[PDB]
Amino acid sequence: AAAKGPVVVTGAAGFVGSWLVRKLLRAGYAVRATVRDPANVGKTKPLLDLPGAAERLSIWKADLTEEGSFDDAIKGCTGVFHVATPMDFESKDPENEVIKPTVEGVLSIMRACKEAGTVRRVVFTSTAGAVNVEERQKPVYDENNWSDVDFCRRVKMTGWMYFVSKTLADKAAIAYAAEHGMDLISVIPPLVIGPFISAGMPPSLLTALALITGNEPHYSILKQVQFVHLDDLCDAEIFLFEHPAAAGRYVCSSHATTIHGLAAMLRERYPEYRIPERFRGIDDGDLQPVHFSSKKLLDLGFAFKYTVEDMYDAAIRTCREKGLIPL
Ligand SMILES: NC(=O)c1ccc[n+]([C@@H]2O[C@H](COP(=O)([O-])OP(=O)(O)OC[C@H]3O[C@@H](n4cnc5c(N)ncnc54)[C@H](OP(=O)(O)O)[C@@H]3O)[C@@H](O)[C@H]2O)c1
Repeated sequence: AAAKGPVVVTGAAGFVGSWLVRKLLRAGYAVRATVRDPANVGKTKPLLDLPGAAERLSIWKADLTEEGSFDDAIKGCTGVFHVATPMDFESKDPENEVIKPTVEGVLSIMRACKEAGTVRRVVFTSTAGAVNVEERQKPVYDENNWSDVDFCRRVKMTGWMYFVSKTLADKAAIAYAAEHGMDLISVIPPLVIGPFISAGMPPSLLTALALITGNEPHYSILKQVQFVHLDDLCDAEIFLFEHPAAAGRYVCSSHATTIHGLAAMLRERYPEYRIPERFRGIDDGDLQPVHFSSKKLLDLGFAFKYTVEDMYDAAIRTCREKGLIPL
């Protein structure tokens, strides 16, 4: 059996990327994993240790701020999964140090894909922050809703530079694709929870586990939150790449709840962990869930495998093997 056309995974050393490499290898693909520094044995070793990596995984050096650095890796590939994004949201010129670099990085990826000629489809990983960051929160969001970038630059909530970065990059990738007749899929995941291979806690699990720990600054994120299992997300990205009828934006969210609802589930499911009853910065009002509809993805025939219980069972375990207390 011949390896499925070589596909690139950008940011392969990361939380989402590394697991996507695992799943693409398992599905019979030759995977070209790109990282900013393949000489960093620490970050590269987990990838090379993956099942099937010896035969079908290769590591490539590339940087989103370095025009053309992805040309060699993409050349000859049938698909590109763009998961990398700049994550340094603590600068003093976010427009020029985060926003523009994020949009120029995605556009340069698209250019390299066009030049290659061999790429039939690009799968861009967006974020829920490109959908529902507006002044008036709606009860249901789908792939047709777009964050209000003007609103973000006005009130500058926590993480505003990231919402505008991804929202503008998402819009720019689509516009470039349509202008040059390219096949682009944009996948919108909420907070992603699941196993990780890095020795450090993924930033999404710091939020997900903020109730078990005492990570109070993350409480506002859990106020009205949506979840997806990392495995479901990666499987959906492979599904959407292989389905000939797939096109456009897709929401990949399997669970919506509130901080109060999440506290209850962890209370009944983990008596071993002390779950508070009240959370600073969050009143005792009426909180209803905000739903991210994945109808478009499910209509194509995709099905989620994991529940929110599966997610937290997997996160607590991997973390328990290091960065969190067993309490
Ligand atoms: N995890 C979630 O909950 C979540 C939710 C919604 C959307 N997403 C999106 O999923 C994608 C993955 O994020 P993540 O959770 O996996 O964070 P992450 O663990 O930090 O991985 C992201 C990758 O981006 C790479 N990167 C940053 N700047 C780069 C550059 N100039 N050139 C090449 N690579 C660069 C990082 O490599 P280095 O080690 O060299 O910095 C890093 O491996 C992002 O696009 C994110 O917006 C994630």
